[PDB]
Amino acid sequence: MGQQPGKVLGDQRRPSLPALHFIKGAGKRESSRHGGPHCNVFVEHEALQRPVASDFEPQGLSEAARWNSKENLLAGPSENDPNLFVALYDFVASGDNTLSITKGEKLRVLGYNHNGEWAEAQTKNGQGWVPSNYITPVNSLEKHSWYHGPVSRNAAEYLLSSGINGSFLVRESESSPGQRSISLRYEGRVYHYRINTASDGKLYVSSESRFNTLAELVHHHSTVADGLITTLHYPAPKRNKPTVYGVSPNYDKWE
Repeated sequence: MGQQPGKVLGDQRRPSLPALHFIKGAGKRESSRHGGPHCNVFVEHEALQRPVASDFEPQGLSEAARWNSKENLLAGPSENDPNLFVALYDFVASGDNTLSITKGEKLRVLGYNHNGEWAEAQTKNGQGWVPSNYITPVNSLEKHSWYHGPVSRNAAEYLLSSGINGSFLVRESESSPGQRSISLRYEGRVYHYRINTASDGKLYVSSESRFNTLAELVHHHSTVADGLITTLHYPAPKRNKPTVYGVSPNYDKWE
């Protein structure tokens, strides 16, 4: 049973809902007690928290061809807080298994399902599974030009095709929690490699290296020799050109 080879999920407001096959029963609890201001213009203070990955249980499903490109509705971050999401659409809880969310509400996502079925979220309204079609990250690492969140191979390689030698993208899979990929362009050549996620949620591309944060994964791989054809030099940009800079001149000190 559970047959649906037909092309569900089309490019439209209020997209379809996947079937409830996987019901957690309870899930996790106690993520973080914090929200944020609903100002459309605001920047970050510190790093945006994605440490040892909370999203586990991975399945590399054969992704077909979701041919569409609407704009990433990234509002903005928080001070130093975990990856906060927001509902782009309203969704009433169809049961205890699902969470009632509304457009404009800041959501806390504990993880995704292995089949990319639903996404286990938690809000003021309680806790339950919500559709990834109705949500987007805002206080994620995605607001940085290096990370571009849960995307298709098409969307990734599209943005990277605008890049040049030493260009990279760090991203995760839509239908698989914990499965992440980096995409390099070097000499005009586009090649992709998998971020392997250990049992606890630690990230690593190479056998010689182990990372507790994706921030340290990207930093290390931005500077190291470690099985990189090229070090992560600069990322492939967002469709809308952003303006961020920084130098911070090195003043040496031995002892």
